[PDB]
Amino acid sequence: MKLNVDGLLVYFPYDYIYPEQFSYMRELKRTLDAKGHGVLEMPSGTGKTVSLLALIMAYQRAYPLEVTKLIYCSRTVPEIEKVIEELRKLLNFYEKQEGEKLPFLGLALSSRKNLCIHPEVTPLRFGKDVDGKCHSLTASYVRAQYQHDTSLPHCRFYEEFDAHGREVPLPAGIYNLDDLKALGRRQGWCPYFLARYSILHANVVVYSYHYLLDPKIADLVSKELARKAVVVFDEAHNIDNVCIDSMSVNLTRRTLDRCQGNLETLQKTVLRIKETDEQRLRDEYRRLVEGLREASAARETDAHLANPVLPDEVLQEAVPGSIRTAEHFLGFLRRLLEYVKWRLRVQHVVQESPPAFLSGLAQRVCIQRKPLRFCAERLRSLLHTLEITDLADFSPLTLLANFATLVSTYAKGFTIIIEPFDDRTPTIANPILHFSCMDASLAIKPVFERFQSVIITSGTLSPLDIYPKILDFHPVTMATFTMTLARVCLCPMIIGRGNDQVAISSKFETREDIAVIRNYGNLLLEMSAVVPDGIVAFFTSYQYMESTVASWYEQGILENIQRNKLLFIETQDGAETSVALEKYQEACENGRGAILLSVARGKVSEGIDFVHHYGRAVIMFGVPYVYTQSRILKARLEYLRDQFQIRENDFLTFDAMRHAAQCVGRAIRGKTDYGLMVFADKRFARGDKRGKLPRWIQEHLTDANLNLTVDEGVQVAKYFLRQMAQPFHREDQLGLSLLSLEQLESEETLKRIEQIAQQL
Amino acid sequence: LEEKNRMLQEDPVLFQLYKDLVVSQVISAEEFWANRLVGISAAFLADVRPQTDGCNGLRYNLTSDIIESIFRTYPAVKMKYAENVPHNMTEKEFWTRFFQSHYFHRDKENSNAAIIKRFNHHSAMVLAAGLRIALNLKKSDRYYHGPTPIQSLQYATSQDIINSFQSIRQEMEAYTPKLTQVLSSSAASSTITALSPGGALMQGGTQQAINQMVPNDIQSELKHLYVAVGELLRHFWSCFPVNTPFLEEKVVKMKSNLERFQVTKLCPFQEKIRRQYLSTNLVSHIEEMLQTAYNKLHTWQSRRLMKKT
Amino acid sequence: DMTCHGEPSLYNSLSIAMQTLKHMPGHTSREVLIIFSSLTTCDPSNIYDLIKTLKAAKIRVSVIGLSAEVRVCTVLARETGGTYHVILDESHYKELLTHHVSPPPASSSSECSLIRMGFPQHTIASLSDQDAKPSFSMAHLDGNTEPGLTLGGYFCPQCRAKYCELPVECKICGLTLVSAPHLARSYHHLFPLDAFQEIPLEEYNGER
Ligand code: SF4
Ligand SMILES: [Zn+2]
Repeated sequence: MKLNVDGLLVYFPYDYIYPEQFSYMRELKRTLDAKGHGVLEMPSGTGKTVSLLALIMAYQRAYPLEVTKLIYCSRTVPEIEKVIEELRKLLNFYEKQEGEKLPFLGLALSSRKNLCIHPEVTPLRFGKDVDGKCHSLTASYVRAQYQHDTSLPHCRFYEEFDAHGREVPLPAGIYNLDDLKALGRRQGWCPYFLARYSILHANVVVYSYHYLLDPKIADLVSKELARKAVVVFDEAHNIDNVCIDSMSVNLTRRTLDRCQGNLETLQKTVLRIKETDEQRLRDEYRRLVEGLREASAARETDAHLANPVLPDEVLQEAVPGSIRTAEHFLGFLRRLLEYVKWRLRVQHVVQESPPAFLSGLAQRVCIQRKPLRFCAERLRSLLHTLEITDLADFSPLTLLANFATLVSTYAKGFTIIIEPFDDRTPTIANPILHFSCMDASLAIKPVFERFQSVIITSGTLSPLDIYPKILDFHPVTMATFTMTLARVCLCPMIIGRGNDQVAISSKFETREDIAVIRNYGNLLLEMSAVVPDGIVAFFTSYQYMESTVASWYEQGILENIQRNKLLFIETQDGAETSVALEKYQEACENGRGAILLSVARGKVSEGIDFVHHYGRAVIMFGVPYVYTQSRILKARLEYLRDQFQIRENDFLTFDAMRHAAQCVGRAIRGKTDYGLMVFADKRFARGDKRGKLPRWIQEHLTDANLNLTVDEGVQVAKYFLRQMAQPFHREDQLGLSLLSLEQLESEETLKRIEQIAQQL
Repeated sequence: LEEKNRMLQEDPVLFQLYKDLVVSQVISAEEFWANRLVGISAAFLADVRPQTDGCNGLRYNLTSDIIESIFRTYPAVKMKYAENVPHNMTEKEFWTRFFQSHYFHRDKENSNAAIIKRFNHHSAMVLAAGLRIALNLKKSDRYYHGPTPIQSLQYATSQDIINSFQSIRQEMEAYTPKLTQVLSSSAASSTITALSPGGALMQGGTQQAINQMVPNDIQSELKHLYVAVGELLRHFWSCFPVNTPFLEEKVVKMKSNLERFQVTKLCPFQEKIRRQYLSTNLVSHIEEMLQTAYNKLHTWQSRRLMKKT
Repeated sequence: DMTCHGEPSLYNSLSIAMQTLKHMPGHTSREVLIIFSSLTTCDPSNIYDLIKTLKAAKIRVSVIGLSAEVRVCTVLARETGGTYHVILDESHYKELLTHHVSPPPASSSSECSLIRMGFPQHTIASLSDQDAKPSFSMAHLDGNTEPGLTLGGYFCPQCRAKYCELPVECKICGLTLVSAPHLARSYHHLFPLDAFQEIPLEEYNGER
């Protein structure tokens, strides 16, 4: 189907287009006309990705210069696979419509774990082990020696790519990770290195948040990215959390012991190599004194331990002569480790600012800020010059060096929290240091200042103004697309009263209440006896969920629930959790009721998607407020209040509502998909809490369903199921929720589409 | 033999039929028997409870169905039963131990984790054991005159009929109601006589009680003979149409069996009527059916002979 | 007056129906109607293999659920060519039953064979005539109660089998004994009555 959107031709791969999709296309085109960042909110299951890809391809075809390369940032590998499949289908539609294969190249980027073919590295269960083994088999120093000695360890996949894969770029097309692996096996090349080489040639590059948002990994992609590139973020509602985690550093006593052991081993190795050949240290000193640009710009293959976190200005300055000597720097690291351990010896929690800790270290250890600024560079040079292969054992030293570099340069927005006792078990001596970053916007700061435009979209974007404050920027367009439905596919209900009229709440004071647990058990039993097989229940915390399950089993109510439908409960281990999810899906496809009980912060709420028959019923047991005892959360709230005038309670409510919408918003996949939404909490009736829901969900939240009981909720669920299980025809959607080619040409339809969307 | 004998005992009529067909050498037992020839629920633990009677009664009611469900869901229970019953311990002792063991009474983080693991294992075991054309007619007028045969529809004479149509049109144009001309005493008497019992309209009359003329034992014997003949003829017609050479031999054997049955059972029954001199022709229907079958077989044999000419 | 207990077993019922319908001729349509009250069922084996077997057997399965729509039942109905429905109330249930009364349209795989049938008359024997031969009905012989010795009735033209009920296929020779009104009883399906044009009384200037 051909679409005329503001004079631009779009090849829609489907015979029909939603009006919301047309509005999304028009708004995205308007944003592209400004070459600026924009934030849009689109309901899930509406095919927003297809519209985005079609408009981007149309823009590239019309004006390649405006958008030289498309950048897509995702969350999980299945998302990348789905995006690749949809883009391949769109490209096939384009080729069929035009009759020729367009010179279009799309590529998906992943880690070496998802791109290794070497049989020795395959059985490794950890990506870090895979990376270390690959580095050992593909080290630049190892390769040169292997050139004169074939018996030396090597990886033919990278060698053949270097010898043969560089001259011939990949032909225009779209390749999946399995497709890349098959091509590498056919050609004897490594798909990871070939994909890295072909990034500059690929018109579209798709990868995850970690590959670009993390400053440690940013230069692995941003080096082949121009200023006119456009970056796309989908489901980035928790981008701030990812940036904080990337910028956060955690150290433990076992980490300190491992660092001490690896430092002793490194000193012994340095002494041994100096006895064997002292000239290497002199050559390294010459390289450092003459400039670090010579070594970094001449070996692109040594990017295993790249540290692009520091600004480019600091790179020019050389390492001070006091620590240029290998032994001097080893002693410096030893003194730093001893000082860190002595500071961690405190028996109470200490909250410090980076400037105060730096001043204390300078007073005690006589360590100035300037020598500590280049800690990462000196560590990288020392690790590179010693021909170290098994860098996995050296990870704690690298982590400590990166933490020291972060403290020495980055001060504002960071807090050092020293907790010698675990929050869960204070009786256990667990000395842990957290270098918590409260400024996630810095992680996205260069992206705004380098690329042409940034595209941000997510299904949970209820407040349109907090994100510009969170990311510290001013998006050009802030528009939310209201969802128009010919048939009501969602019935969100709030049940704050139990069977015994007990006030349902999820506050930690009322979490231990037996009455609330019994009311939840009765509600689940009635839902199993009434609602279809698909049942998912999101709790607030793992301990609360376990206590609730134990109380249900002791009371015996859970026995009848198991009699009605099979029960599956996730655990902390993801290996058995995947098996439990597979069993749940098989039972739901076998006609036997399966009930899932997960947490709003668990893996289910993160990267699990529900089909129409999987997302029949989603029940949120209370507002998922984060555990406030974490001083990191308190410090972040204080920093946000002192830097953005945002109350801590408001931020906690926003985060909890975002998590709830993420848990519930994945139960709808389109017009033909209908599901039940239940919110078992009286707190949701609060206007401030209720107002923090997505517009496409909040609009359908009828006030008649506000604060119902178990029986009323069951009756409403029965009515909704019976009404929405009736046979329906796609022809009825024409003119109301679905638009054909002729309906698009109607100006009244265009006016309705314009009225559907609202900008804020 | 034991399996075959129990089938006869369950149905005495069939056993009587078996005796009349095999013992009387009408048919062989081989040919006689040639023609003659659960989901798993998760409630098996929660719903099944140790039943407490009025005075210290442990009514276990250990049905094999529940035991098989437990074995399917929990192979460990089956292994323990095999390795302990009945040498290491008795079945009742094993059940008592299971009731008293922590396996049944699963009922704090460790306890919650154990309960969750047990429930997940039970669900996984249950899931694993669950697997182990548009139509356009041409001549619609056939529906206008369907299975009704060609009637006596006769067209009248030429234009003179219209004149007759005029005559009635002129005859009833000036019409007046009449009362005396409608009925007469003689016509009323004739109608009464026609409607009187024994008249032409009152067709026939009373009949004879055939129920008392035929003894009930003779009625039961006739019913048994009817059932046997009907089954034999159903087997005979099942082969028809004969498309394979084996069907020819099977039909020949069926005819031989029918002849043997008629000689051994029908004929002595006939005299049973004839000795009682019952005027009811009950055997006449049997004779008609047997003769129809014999004529059909003879005609098919003649057709087969002609096809080979 | 039965007792409702346990859980439904769709797999066993479908297997029994397929076994019963296995011997049926291809030209005759195989239709299955299922009343599914509970939303969960227990299957001793994989139902999808049974679904494939039913699809190969060309059997139509229609399911009318009571509580809500079942994905497995919907897939089964779609693959078997039947229709899946959900009960809204008693009136909706009656409407669904009335709709399902009408024969489903014949698919492409439906056979077209020229079946032979007989139409015996109501042979009635008079005791005054010497040709009165009372005989028990074959259908009545199947019951435990003593069959009634009827003077006449219906006799099969193919094997002289006596039946007192029509339309009943003859058990002996397999001939389907029907009657002319029985055949014409479905002729209205052949020529459905098209809906008349609706014009309001005010806009219609004609006969009152
Ligand atoms: S070069 Fe490629 S195939 Fe070889 S170990 Fe590294 S990732 Fe694996
Ligand atoms: Zn017959």
